[PDB]
Amino acid sequence: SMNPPPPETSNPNKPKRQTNQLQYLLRVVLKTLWKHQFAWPFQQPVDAVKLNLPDYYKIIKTPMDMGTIKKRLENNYYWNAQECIQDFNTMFTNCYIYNKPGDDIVLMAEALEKLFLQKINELPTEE
Ligand SMILES: Oc1ccc(-c2nc(-c3ccc(F)cc3)c(-c3ccncc3)[nH]2)cc1
Repeated sequence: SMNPPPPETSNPNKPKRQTNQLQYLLRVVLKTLWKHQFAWPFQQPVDAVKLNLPDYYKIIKTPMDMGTIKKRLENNYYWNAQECIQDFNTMFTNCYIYNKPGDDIVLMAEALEKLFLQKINELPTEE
């Protein structure tokens, strides 16, 4: 059926702060993942209509994607790094839930998650 609206990316009513971890998440983690050879399916919300997947949003009730995460970081939407990391993890998990293990799209997600985890391991300590 129809796509839902994309996740909220800006909220004037919620506090804002810049931290070294959040900057790293934007300038390193997001940047690197975005440029990855397998990033394309994950750079925008799943368009279930265009991809002909009418059951996608019947199955996935917490959608997330890197386009959304980019905007969230840009808009200082997150208060802490964990909130952003959760969004990434949600993105991967959604793919794994919706698709079969071994599907090309799943292997692509797994490769991106591997890179993600490497970058998260080098998350600077909160100064
Ligand atoms: O949580 C999820 C679930 C599914 C997908 C997804 N599947 C697909 C997809 C899977 C199989 C297929 F035949 C054609 C297209 C894509 C996709 C592929 C190429 N270009 C743009 C999008 N993305 C992405 C994230």
